[PDB]
Amino acid sequence: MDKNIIIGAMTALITPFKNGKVDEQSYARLIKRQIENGIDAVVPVGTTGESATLTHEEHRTCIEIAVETCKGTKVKVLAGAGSNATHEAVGLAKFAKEHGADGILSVAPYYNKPTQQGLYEHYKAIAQSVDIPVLLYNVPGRTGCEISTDTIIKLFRDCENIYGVKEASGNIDKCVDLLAHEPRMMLISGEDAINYPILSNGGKGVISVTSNLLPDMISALTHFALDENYKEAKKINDELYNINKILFCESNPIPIKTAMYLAGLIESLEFRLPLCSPSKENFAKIEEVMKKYKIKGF
Amino acid sequence: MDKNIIIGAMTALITPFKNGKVDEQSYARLIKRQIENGIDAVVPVGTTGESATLTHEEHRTCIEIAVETCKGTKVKVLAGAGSNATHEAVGLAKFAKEHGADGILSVAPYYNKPTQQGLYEHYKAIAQSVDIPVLLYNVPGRTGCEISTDTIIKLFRDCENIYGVKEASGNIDKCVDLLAHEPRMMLISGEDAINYPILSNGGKGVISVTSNLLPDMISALTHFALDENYKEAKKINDELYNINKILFCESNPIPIKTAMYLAGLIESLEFRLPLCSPSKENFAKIEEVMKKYKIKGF
Amino acid sequence: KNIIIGAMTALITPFKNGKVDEQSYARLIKRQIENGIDAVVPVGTTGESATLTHEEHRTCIEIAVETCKGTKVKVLAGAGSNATHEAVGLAKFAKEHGADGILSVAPYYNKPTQQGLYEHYKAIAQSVDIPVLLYNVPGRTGCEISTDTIIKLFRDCENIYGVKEASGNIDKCVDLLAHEPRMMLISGEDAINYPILSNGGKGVISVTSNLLPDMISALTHFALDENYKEAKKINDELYNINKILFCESNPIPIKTAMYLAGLIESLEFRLPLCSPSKENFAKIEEVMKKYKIKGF
Amino acid sequence: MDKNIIIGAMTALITPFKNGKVDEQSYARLIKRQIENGIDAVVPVGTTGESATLTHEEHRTCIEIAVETCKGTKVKVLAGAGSNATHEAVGLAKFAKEHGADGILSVAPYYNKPTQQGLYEHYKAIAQSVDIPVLLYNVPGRTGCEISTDTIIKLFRDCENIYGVKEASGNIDKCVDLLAHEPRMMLISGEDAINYPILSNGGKGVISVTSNLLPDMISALTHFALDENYKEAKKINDELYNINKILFCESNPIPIKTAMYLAGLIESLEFRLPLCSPSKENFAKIEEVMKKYKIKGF
Ligand SMILES: [Mg+2]
Repeated sequence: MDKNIIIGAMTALITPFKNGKVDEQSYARLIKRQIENGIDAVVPVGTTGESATLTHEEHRTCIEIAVETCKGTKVKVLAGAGSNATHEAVGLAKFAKEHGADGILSVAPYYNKPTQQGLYEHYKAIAQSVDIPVLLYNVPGRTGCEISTDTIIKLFRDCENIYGVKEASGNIDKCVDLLAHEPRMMLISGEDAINYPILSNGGKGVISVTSNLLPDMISALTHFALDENYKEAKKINDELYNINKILFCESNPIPIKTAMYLAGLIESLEFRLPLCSPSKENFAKIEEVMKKYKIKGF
Repeated sequence: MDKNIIIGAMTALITPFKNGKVDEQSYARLIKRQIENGIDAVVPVGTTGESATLTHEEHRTCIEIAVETCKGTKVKVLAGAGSNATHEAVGLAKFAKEHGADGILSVAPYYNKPTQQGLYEHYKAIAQSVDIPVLLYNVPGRTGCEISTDTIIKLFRDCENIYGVKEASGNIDKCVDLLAHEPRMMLISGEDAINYPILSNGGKGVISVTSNLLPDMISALTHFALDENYKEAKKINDELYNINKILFCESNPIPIKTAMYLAGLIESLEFRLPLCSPSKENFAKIEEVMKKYKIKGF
Repeated sequence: KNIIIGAMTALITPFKNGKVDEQSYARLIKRQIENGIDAVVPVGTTGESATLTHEEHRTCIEIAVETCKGTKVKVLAGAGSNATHEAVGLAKFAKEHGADGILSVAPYYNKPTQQGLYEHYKAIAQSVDIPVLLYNVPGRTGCEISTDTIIKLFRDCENIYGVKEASGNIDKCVDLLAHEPRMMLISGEDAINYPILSNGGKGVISVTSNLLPDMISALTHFALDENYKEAKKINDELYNINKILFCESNPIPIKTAMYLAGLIESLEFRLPLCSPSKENFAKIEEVMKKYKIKGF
Repeated sequence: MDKNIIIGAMTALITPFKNGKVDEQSYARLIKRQIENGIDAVVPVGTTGESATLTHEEHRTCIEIAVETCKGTKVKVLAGAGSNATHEAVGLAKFAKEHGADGILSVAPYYNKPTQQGLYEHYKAIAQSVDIPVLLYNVPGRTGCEISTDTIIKLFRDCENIYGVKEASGNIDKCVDLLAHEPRMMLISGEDAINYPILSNGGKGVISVTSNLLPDMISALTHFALDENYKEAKKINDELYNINKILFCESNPIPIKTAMYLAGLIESLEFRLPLCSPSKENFAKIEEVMKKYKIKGF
């Protein structure tokens, strides 16, 4: 077999805005900070990057910046490129490739609730359209559908490029199911609070929200775990629980961008509708939780 | 207060394909069939019409065909125009108006899970962009979010054009809450099996899947209920239960397009990925359930 | 069949110094009878069946039977268990104490399969000679009696005559009555009493009626007589109180309301139930002030 | 704080019937088989032991047999003693102590849905009634209520006897929460498929269904994990996934008793209503899954 893979400590990059546009210099600065704090790959325009409200041109711009910023380093770019329309997801995958992405993260179709057969055909079309690695992304709370274990495994076996899945499903039983039946895949944590449990069961990385704020801590947790230093990895996972939970007190990326702004890491607490600022109470909750953590500057 | 409204028996039109393109002649012929069977409005490019996978040029085509076909008739066009990006939902509402729609149906943002404040701001922007009726559309099983009762009522009260909500949420308690607190709105059933309970509680129409296949029966049900002939409305609702439920044995519009094909009302059983044909077992179930109903031809 | 339908009340069970307040219980039942109620349910969920002893179960059923004697009002006794042998025994017990019928909750905790639920209820129904109403409340039991199982039991067992549904699932109510219109669908969810009745439901077993018996009976009887406009008007007026009565697990809010209304002297439960939070206490307090609460 | 504890590999004992009565000779023989296969504690009359349908005399009989069978060995008896009525749960706790149990497993109140405050007072009264260890048992899918992390932690800290919780909630996030905020407690897996993830996060034992059939494999999994031999523990957990899942194809203990019968370990496949035999379909599925496993006799 021997598929090409992108694994390790990875970050679902927030997308900073200034005056309604992507702040490209801030975006670059944030990526450099991830690289300097032990991150192995970055994910431009994932859910956390507000992919839904960026234009396709902004999609390109963000991917190009990530690629340029990672040159001269080992850090890879796993570009968000996914859609609930298969023709669009295919086109997005090819564009990501054309724009220098090392691999793609492709979310399960949201809203239109395809069957498992439909999911198989969707991802097969996507994988056949490019020659770079493809990571599936299961997040049923947002999409309204679940890629089943059987479908994930069938895709992994049938399509050379498809090498694993980012799970954001709060279902450790499924994580056991996946790796028990197909130990060759890369299971990637899409849920910060349970990064350590997923890694300790043989998961091989994380695509993290929390790492935007605490890249050094997420990187350490991940690399301790990858080395079977489980006591060390669990210690950081336990320490991170409070922040990992508060970062979801309202829908991601509302709390993470709020945190980045509070920390002085971005200049404006600005979103695109229908996302908006958190409630005053949640703003204050996030602020208090942060005080317990050492937040790396630039 | 005296809002412009679009109510009564309405159909979420399927979109027929032929060789990967919208079958334009067939779409017109299906709409004419709805008109001739007592339907009060049609909804081009809703969920049932595969809005997700149609291009923006195709949305335009479908809306224009609906508008042309209903011209010279009492039938209104409530065009699907909705997005999880507020800038895009505004654009699409303006476009729908420009192509002659009488009103728009605007789905709650899917996938990105805005907060109630976000939803308020989203819909306020959409309502402010046009001068035609706007019906909200709540379908949490597909979007991952819920427009709360309070948000819906605030939108109804604050925004001239917003006149009610299509509820597809299996939640009769919420239907009670909505009409007990704001009896002036138009609550529309987006769930065929429970059309009668929604209407008998003061709901004022349906946006129906089943009516694609059985337009005369849905329109009769609806009109009886609006005339307070609950006995006759319930009789048809009970008779329709079997078909109403089998049309969701797989994600809509997979079963309804299967039925339309079986009835000889569309030429090709064809979807756009990630949607695809049903399993052999479900196909057979749909075929058998159909036998109990009289299906109108052209 | 032989049936018990109409407006019915899931009686709360008042405590004083950790004992069933037998005086109070009789008095509260009298108050239900005098406010248009068609039947009472001693020792249902609302009655804290879980924490009463078998002797107290007997006592409440006896007091209900006695208070309704000579009156039009029937007693549909709570008599259910997650052990079939015990549910059979409680059914016989209820009939012995002169109940007109029993309300029998789906087994909680042990999650029997549909085949198991059928055998459970078949065993009970074949054991006594009085009406049996199934009672489906998946949020509390961890299982659901499916439409197919409910219909099969109704068709197969002469004395099983319907189901109390507490499942927030109007689709299922349509399913049940479309496929088997002869059964008695009974609302176990006050906020949606009107939608269940308007689809051909034939009664309610109500929590709210403890506090507002006249309004719940009025609503029910208007709907049974097809005055939907008046039934809906009352269902709408009741929504706020109907919702606040579940702000914490029933019967915590209804006992709180009965206490605040001066209808019971003490706000006493049996553990593990206990008084509501301060925030919820106050909410209940304020919601009640929009309603006329009848005294004795 | 030096709490007394009962941890390690533990079995929720099935209760065999013969001619409608507890088969006492079979029960003793089944317990001896557990002891001889590396089990550290047995749980008579838990959920798996059909506590709901046993009479109180039968509870006494099962506890007495477990107690007697464990004499002369290190194996402990953690007796099921719980109820949804606090007065009865107190009574059962005392009765378990009197019949020689080393500790009690006490299920959250089912059916009546107590609030967090009610749960606190429930378990506080239970803990004050005896001087032996008390393990909480959270199983929301069966009880309709959840003991929150805050409540479990408050009980652990406030009540000398309460030493931990058996979690059967499919919620590894909550397992993280519990041990991150209160590392001194004994988190026990009540969900076989996820035994390894719970143990690798610092859980200290399992109360197992699967161990009825495969006590040596569950014992080895547990002891490898407790020694931080995570590779070896995970390997068994993976191997066991298929049997762990099929043992819940119908409500436990229906599949486990079916497996014991198929294995020749009990003489009849007998339940007390409302429990009953599995479908013929599921009977066959269980039989097929077992073929892959080595099963020890007596
Ligand atoms: Mg016109």
